[PDB]
Amino acid sequence: AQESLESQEQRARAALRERYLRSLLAMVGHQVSFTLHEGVRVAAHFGATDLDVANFYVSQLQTPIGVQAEALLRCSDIISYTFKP
Amino acid sequence: MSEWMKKGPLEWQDYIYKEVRVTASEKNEYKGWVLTTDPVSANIVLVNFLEDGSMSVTGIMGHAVQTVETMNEGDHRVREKLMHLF
Repeated sequence: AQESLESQEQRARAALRERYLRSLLAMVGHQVSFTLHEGVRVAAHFGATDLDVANFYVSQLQTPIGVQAEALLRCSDIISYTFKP
Repeated sequence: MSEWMKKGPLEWQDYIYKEVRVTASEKNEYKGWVLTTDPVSANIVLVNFLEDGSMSVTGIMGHAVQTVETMNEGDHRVREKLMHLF
């Protein structure tokens, strides 16, 4: 029998999401390089995001005047992020 | 809203383990293997096996995604490497 597409979609949503959370959890404590809007790059250690993925919580944020202990980066300012496991 | 953010979860799911080229805001370009797409933000996660033998993981923010184009379907070997990840 054909399963409702709503059910199929929601199950695929759960699998995609679980994989995404796993990818973020593997990034905890690594240095990541953020590509920002306005052509800028910044580096920081990753701590967490919120579940809406609206903010990244980071530590050891590099700046021209020196390393900052903690910061919050808005995901709306970010284009991409990369790190090396 | 953007084309990429409107895609069904079942469509996002078919990109997994395929090699893809992503064009994003401000002329940023990426190529890599799809690990997943976050259904909340539409962030796409790519794995790269780099020239020096190391491995990177890259997320491109869903709001910044412009186009996504499949380049390679993959094979059993790469699929197993990617499955063993995390």
